[PDB]
Amino acid sequence: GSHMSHLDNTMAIRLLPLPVRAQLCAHLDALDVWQQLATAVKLYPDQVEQISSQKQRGRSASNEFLNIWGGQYNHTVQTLFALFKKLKLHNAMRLIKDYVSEDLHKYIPR
Repeated sequence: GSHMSHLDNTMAIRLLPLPVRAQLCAHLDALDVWQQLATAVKLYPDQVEQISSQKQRGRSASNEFLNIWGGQYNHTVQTLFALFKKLKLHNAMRLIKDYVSEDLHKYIPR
């Protein structure tokens, strides 16, 4: 699954407040699965280097990741949703649900 014809339109990541995204990046950082994100969307190893080195300085790899995948190529929170579905991170989902379309109102508990 890679093609969807983009039959949907969500708020561009560029709009997503960075200071807010830091909450999720920090969270997933503890899971130590940052590499499962970059590779999941297929990225050049040259870009991964910039992230790895940054993490060495008490930082979050996910933070830098978003700065690249969400600033140079631009995207939407839509694709980000189905992304977490990889490791079945129900937590990460509800973490950034108030930012996606209301069409998500179905899986949410109660």
